[PDB]
Amino acid sequence: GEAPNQALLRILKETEFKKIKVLGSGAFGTVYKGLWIPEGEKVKIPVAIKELPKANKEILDEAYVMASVDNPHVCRLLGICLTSTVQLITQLMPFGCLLDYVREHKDNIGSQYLLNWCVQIAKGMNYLEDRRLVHRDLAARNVLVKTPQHVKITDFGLAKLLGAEYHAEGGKVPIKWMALESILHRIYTHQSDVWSYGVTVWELMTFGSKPYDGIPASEISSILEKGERLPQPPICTIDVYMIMVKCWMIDADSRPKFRELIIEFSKMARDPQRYLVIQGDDMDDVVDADEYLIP
Ligand SMILES: *CCC(=O)Nc1ccc(OC)c(Nc2cc(-c3[nH]c(CCCO)nc3-c3ccc(F)cc3)ccn2)c1
Repeated sequence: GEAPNQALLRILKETEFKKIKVLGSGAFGTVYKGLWIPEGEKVKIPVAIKELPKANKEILDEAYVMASVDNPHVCRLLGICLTSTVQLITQLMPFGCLLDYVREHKDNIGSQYLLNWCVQIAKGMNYLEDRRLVHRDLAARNVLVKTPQHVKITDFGLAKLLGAEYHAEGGKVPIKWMALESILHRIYTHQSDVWSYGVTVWELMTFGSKPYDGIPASEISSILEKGERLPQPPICTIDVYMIMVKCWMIDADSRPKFRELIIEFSKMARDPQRYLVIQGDDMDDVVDADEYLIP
């Protein structure tokens, strides 16, 4: 009913990290790659730096959330830099986001990886529920790939923190990943995130397809109320597709809880091809951020 948030917000000097290349702009703003070298700490840490005015209130809300999480399947904030622009520094995920990764390696992704990814995404999502945190923007584009065997959830710009059912007021929302009760009444729950988890899994099983492609977002409310959902992907058995359909039920409380999605996909992961049918199944002192722990 209280629980003080004793997370540490580290302030990083601009002379500590060396930007190396621009990763790309769009949606938000500039995202860099670089190395972060703490002064006299004999380490070099590959990092990603974000920036884009008084939008600083929005970027600092994301820094508040990113610094308040600690889970192997959720990207944590390493620190911020308060130079002429406000920078967000996090661990570099070298293989990009999962959406672009699954699109580029279509013909070389096995069932074991697809099922392992859903287990890990469900693990990070169940952790966010333990922190009473509603992501509100779960998608394949917001899942980054550290290694092909290790993914993490990112982008907390819309993440809201509950206590002991959030009502939104802002503008741009991703309609095609949102639960029905969020499109109509702007209600967001941990079960609202489960709906987005189902759409996220559907993205992976279709190897990067766009949900409701060619359908205007204004008609999504009409379609889902009539009982229509996303189609069964070709590679998915009815066992896998039944789980997707369960996350899209009207009653918010049937959508499996994230702890149950961990279990179901775990058991499918120990026999992957029974449930997915796929055709043909100075770099010296560099430390990964996951092995750099500060008290
Ligand atoms: C699919 C979009 C994408 O992010 N692609 C991508 C291409 C190349 C990369 O490195 C080789 C990475 N690594 C990475 C990215 C991010 C990051 N991505 C975004 C855009 C959201 C996509 O919808 N925002 C960030 C970011 C950066 C710094 C922060 F403090 C917080 C968030 C982070 C880490 N590694 C990705």
